[PDB]
Amino acid sequence: PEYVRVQRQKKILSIRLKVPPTIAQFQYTLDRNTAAETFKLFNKYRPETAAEKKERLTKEAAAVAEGKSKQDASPKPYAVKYGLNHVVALIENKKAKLVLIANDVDPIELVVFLPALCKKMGVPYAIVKGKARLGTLVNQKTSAVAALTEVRAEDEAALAKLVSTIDANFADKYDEVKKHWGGGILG
Amino acid sequence: GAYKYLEELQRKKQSDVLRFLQRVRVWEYRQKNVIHRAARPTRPDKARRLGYKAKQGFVIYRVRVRRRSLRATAEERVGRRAANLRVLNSYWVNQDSTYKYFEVILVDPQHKAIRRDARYNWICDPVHKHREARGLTATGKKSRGINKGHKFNNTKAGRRKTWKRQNTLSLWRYRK
Amino acid sequence: RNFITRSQAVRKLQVSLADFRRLCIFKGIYPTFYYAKDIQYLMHEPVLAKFREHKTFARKLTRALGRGEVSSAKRLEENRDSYTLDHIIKERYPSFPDAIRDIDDALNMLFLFSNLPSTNQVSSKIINDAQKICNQWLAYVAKERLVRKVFVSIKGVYYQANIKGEEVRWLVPFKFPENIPSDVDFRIMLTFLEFYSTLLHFVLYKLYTDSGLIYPPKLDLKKDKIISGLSSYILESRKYDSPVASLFSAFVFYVSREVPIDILEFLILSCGGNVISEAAMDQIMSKVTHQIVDRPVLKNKVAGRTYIQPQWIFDCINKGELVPANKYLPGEALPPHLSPW
Amino acid sequence: KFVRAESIVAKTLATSREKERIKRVSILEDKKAKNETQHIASGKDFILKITEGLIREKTTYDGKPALLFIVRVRGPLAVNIPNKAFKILSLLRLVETNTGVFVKLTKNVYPLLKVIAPYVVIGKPSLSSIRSLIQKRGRIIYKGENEAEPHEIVLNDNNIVEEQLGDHGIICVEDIIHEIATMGESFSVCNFFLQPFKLNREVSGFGSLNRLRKIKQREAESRTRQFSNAATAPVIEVDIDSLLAKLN
RNA sequence: GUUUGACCUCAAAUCAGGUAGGAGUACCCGCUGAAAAGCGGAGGAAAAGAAACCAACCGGGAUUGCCUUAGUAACGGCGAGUGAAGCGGCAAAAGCUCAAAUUUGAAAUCUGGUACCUUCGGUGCCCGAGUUGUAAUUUGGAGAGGG
Repeated sequence: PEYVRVQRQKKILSIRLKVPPTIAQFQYTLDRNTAAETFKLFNKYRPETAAEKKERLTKEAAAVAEGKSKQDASPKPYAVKYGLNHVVALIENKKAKLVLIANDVDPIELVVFLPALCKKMGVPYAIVKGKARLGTLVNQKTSAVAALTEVRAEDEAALAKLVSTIDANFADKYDEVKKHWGGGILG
Repeated sequence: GAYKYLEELQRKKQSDVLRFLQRVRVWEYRQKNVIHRAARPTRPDKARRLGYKAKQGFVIYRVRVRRRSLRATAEERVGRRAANLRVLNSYWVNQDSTYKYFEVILVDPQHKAIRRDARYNWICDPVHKHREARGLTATGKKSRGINKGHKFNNTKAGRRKTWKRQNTLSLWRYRK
Repeated sequence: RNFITRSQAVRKLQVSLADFRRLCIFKGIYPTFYYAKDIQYLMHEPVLAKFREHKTFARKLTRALGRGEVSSAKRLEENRDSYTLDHIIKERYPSFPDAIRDIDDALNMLFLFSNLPSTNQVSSKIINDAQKICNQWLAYVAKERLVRKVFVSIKGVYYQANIKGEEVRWLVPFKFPENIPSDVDFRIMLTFLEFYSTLLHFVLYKLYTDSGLIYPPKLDLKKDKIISGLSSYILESRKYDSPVASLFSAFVFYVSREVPIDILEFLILSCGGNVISEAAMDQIMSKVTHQIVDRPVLKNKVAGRTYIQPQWIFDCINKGELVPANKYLPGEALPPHLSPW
Repeated sequence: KFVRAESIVAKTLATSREKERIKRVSILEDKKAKNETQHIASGKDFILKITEGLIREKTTYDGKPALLFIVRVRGPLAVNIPNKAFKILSLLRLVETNTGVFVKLTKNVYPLLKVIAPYVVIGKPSLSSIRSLIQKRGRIIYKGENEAEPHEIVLNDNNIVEEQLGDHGIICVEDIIHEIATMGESFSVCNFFLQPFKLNREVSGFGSLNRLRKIKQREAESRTRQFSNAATAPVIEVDIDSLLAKLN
């Protein structure tokens, strides 16, 4: 076929040529156990689905329909944040405690400023592998970004050690090789 | 929002990362057809300021033209190909010595999202048939040269119009 | 055009082949050489559509699991339609005596599955529904008390019931743990099971409403804790044909703990007499006249109580009449019983 | 294989918890049996009964021989099973899980129930349930015609039964049901005779649909089974009439 | 884990629903073009149209068309002749919408299918689309947050 031929010829012409160092920061990404614990963290903070939302809405609406106005109390919803402009919006306050960044986006240029932007804003970013795995934890097909701001007190101590873990595993390991021109070796 | 980043990064075209992406994508599109359907705008901010929305009834074609203008001919190709679609607009993405690449937003007036949603229902009007064929698009109005200014004078088609002004004579019932 | 290859038909119907095997057995579609017009009849069927919908449903279940979203999978499973079997049962058997004619094979499988132990491939819920429907079927027989024929064998217990026309020849194998055969495939017998289950289900509906009582049969739970049988069910309200129904009228038995309780219990219920077993008693004897027992040495040896080996019941109902019990007295030898077939 | 770094820690922590509760059970039961109740929690024992948040009623223990049916549960999450409980499950033949057995309950029997509580499930059985188990399941290890003889045979021949049980005069496996329910003359004859039990797994598992069943059952088991680790743990009893509807 | 699944891409559908073509063509709009023809595209009009305008004033104020500017300015072997525009008077008058900073205390948005209903649609349910952004709010004449 043609499309199989092109998708195999793709990633050959990339690595054969010199990639700029603002790329290939991607795939210098998080290792196995740390990404695993990051997913264990963010599955604790799944956002509400449309079905669960509408279900709670029907519950409270049937409550008010009886009326049976039970109380007026709810702390806040805490969830991951996943809209890209919303993720950037949570930076430049700053509010992002952790950011996950997908390596694979076909318009890469949507994403390329985010490591430098969280670098200058001091936000603990981490480059995650695969936007589908982001979409799974956020009930989308893909997400390509994952910001997290608000955390319960049960999880806040896990958050800080995860931040220190990432800054040890990502910011220390890959920082100098981030500056280097990747690829260029023929296929 | 992140669009300001994309615009300011987009203004630096011969910068290393953008020419890298450009050089990959020109070969990648060279693999494909002259005209095909793109899944998404490669320059989303430019598509927004040309009027793209991400919903059903918005079709993005990527079109290849050999080096009228090149942009308007690129619009005419996808206007001829997808006749049911109405051409919203178009923009440059990429070029080679052999070909320039354009990314064209077309809008379907048949989809009920477009037939409702009164920001865009005007394009369902049959006066908006084939705007590129009459040069009613943005590049069409530029090549027609229709603005306000003394720099804008009688040019080509309007020249025949004012030739028409010299060609016809006006007489009243009572001669003046 | 008369013969169609199974691959051709299964790709024209766009169904999986195992589900095509379901549908052929399920509608009674018979031959890799199949009638074109029968497949044309099969070509539109909502159960086929719900099968394809179940395929897509399981695909959406797989993406629900692979995304890990448990609650949406719960919503999918709860908001799920079930294909029923019932319409082609009625348009397959419109005339109810044809269902009475073809209930005969339908009983036999369900009784065998009611005997069968719980496995992985056959769910217990399957076996639960089987044992429930089979106990219902036996409890209906003990209402009118109308069978006539009895057969004792190394292969099964063949009873045919004289009910609304034909005598119906159902068999129960004894309640023994069976070594499962690895040679068989359940995937066919489960389809037969479900088809016969739904068919016999609606036939039990017409037989319970036609007998004028409530189609769901209530049971006392502690009566079921005594014994899981037809005698667990109580049967509500909203003569007997001579002699076999109300044979042994006003007759009080004392079945032992030694005897097989089940088929003798059902025979006494076909008689209308009472059942008293000491096996039921130790869960926790004024009118008892007769012991059904098969033991060499009888302990208390009450001369008032009659001591009988159970073939007397097997021979009296095969004759419809009373016989002397000197042969059936332990430990006298027995006539080699050859049943009326 | 490279196993992992985490499982080796979790097993150690879980074995620490289990050895601690087992030592607590052993010390408390030694002080009870030696009758030196001076500074302990409680003197007399208790029994939980979960029926249908669902109603959980407690009784004091009655020093009366009660027929129980035990059902081996898969133990807790990552636990190495300790050798004290391994000894008891070895005696009671409860390894190779989904495996129950009928047992006699006395006050000498009772202290081990507090020990092996996180690995089995208990309750009051019914005669129909015992009947169904024996008429549908059960194999006997058997010395046959000409065998290498690790040889097991399903329960069909009552004459094989009255062969090896003629000294007690026990015939006709219905009577074995009757005397397991009865326990008037001899239960333990039948108990050593019926020596293996096997129950199927309730859910087939691997496949799209049955994983839902597995998750719902893990949630149900989390609701039902309770792990006190107090050494004054009330003995949890469940409806085996409900349980064998699932597993048989 | 040699398994399973997310995606993403690309195919296939006698799948569902839609749509393009051709004729005519006085007027309109584009393209090509000689000594007009031709091509393409529409509508009852079309186009243009709400200043990156005109002015130099005591400033004017979207576009369109008429009268005047005016056969003037300007151009042109400054030969043949070519040939405007501002202002003024009038007709008609109408202004609006996006794209930029978050709703993040809950995508609030919509197509489609189905069941009903008062059907150029409505309600419910369910698939989907969509965070690589659909809604509300804001287009400088500001506007937003609050009070």
